[PDB]
Amino acid sequence: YEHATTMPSQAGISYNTIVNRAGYAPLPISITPTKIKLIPTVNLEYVTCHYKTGMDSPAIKCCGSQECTPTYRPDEQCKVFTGVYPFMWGGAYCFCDTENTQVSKAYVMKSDDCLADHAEAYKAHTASVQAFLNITVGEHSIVTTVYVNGETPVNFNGVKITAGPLSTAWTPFDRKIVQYAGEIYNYDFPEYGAGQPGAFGDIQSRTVSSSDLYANTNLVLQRPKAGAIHVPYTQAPSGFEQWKKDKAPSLKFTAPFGCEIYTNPIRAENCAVGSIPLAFDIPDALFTRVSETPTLSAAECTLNECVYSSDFGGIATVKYSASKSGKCAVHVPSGTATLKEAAVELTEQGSATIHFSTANIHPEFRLQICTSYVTCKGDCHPPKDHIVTHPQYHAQTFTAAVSKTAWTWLTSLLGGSAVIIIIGLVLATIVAMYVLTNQK
Amino acid sequence: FTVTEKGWEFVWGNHPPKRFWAQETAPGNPHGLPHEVITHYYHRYPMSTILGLSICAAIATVSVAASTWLFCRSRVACLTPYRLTPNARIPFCLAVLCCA
Ligand SMILES: *[C@@H]1O[C@H](CO)[C@@H](O)[C@H](O)[C@H]1NC(C)=O
Repeated sequence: YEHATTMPSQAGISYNTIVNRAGYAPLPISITPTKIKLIPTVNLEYVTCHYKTGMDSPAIKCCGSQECTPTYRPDEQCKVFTGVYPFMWGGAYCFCDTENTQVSKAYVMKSDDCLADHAEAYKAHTASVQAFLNITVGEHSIVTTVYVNGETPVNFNGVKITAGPLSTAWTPFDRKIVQYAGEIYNYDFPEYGAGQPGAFGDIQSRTVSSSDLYANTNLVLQRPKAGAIHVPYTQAPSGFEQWKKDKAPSLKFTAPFGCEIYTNPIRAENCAVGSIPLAFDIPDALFTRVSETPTLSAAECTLNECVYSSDFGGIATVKYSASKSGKCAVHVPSGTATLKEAAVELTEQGSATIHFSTANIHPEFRLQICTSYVTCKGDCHPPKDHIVTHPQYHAQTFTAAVSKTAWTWLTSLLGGSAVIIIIGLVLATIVAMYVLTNQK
Repeated sequence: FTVTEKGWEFVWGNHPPKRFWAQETAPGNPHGLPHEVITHYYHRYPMSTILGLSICAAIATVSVAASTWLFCRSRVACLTPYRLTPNARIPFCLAVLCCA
């Protein structure tokens, strides 16, 4: 037997369905998604951390001149300053008042702490989906981490489940993302080799242990102070530290649909968007014939309590006189109510209680049991709590919240005016016929 | 902050995030007088009551005006054949329907 159902991708909310055959007992299927993951494929574009300006010891030539060695280090700059008179603790270093030279040389390296305090710039694409479902079919219960790609079956006890594809391709991560301190940011970082001074990515390394480094920090050498041995320099302040000053909240705080962003791997969990289509292939072994299952008779449904709250705010009591004890796949084919229990024990004679959640002020649905179709009606009342801490289990229909009084008023306004129009039309037709027949 | 049926969460300092969802508990009573019903269905479902109520009122007014117009036209068409008689004898229509 083949089934094609579709369930909302809301984690932590159970979803119940019934399968019906021409000559077999109805069977209940309950699916509970405990965790839905979205794992994009990420490529490590590069790694950025605080830089460190390393200066070679000044090359002081007394009564002579030097030349600039060729540049090979990241952002490395060399300059020769003439007419210097350096001093040390012993005294004057040179004996010529002029024509002394000092070679100053600077470059940029990664900080010593780049192995721990660094940000990884990634490119994110090709999201995949994984669902941790508790699946109960034919009183057979399992837990599976099913991939929500359409291609892959999951098999158990002869039952095949083909989840996917996801209805919506929406993802929280954009093309370019940044990981830092276990948090994910949607940042449009510069490409490798295109970093700019004073901004994120001003220095870039392909990997945290890579031997390369692209540096762009506007390093410029200044003239040494008179009678001093040092290499003055001027740089734009670190782009990493400035970025940390102006990070903005991470994705875990700014993601839509209530997604929860995690790292290692980079995942988005429990996104309340889209729907999962499920394809079921159930062997006939689990199915039971109508004769084997108990048959219901003389059942009446009473709504002894109903509040249209988000949770199961209603109890329905059904009086039953069944042929024998057994298990019934209790279900409401309509969307008026959502049933907490997908199956109920059944005895020879008695009353059974079923917990249901409805958004209707005046509910009236067809509760389906082992074989019967009981009609259940009643009245519900607004709940105590203005705000709760769980999502609504039921679904809201367009006419769900319209009361009987509102319906009567609407019928009087729309339905009484039509009556007045009909009366006027009848009177006009009668008058016209009367005057026309009285001419001759 | 406004919390709808879709959800709303806040993080206060280092506390774990707290999530909240709304429920249909509007002021007013649907099983009551028309003003209470309008208040209940305006606090809930806004722009669906203002539009609906206005449409209903417009339809009712148009229907009443049209019914009055046809009634007046029928009265004229049933009286003028008898009205413009030089001696103005109108027993029959007044006896059968009391139009005047
Ligand atoms: C889903 O299955 C797991 C594993 O047994 C269990 O811990 C969890 O409570 C189940 N969820 C529900 C809603 O029963």
